[PDB]
Amino acid sequence: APADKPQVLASFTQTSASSQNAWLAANRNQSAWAAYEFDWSTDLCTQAPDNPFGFPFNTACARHDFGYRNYKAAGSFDANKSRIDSAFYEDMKRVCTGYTGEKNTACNSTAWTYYQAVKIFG
Repeated sequence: APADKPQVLASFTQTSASSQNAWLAANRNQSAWAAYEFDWSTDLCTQAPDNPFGFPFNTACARHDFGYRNYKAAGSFDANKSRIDSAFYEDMKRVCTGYTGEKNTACNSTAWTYYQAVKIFG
């Protein structure tokens, strides 16, 4: 892999909107990143808790899978897990800002439940 792989992986796995945006562009253009040999596999939100209101969290789940899978492959998962989990929460919260009133509260509650269901592991 290129010498800056660790730095690229870090840049894709921050809590900021700019990190998410960078990752989303790379996800649309995975082949442009072929040199890096990232694991692009994802189950979307199929292994997450129920989503009874149908909020669109798939891209949030996909970036969380990317952080987990790529840090595991590097041998440094434990040190990075918390940030990756937080980034997932932040990505879901960004979806929720598109709603008001009760649906805002419900979206944030679903986001919290999704986040806690990964935080239980450490």
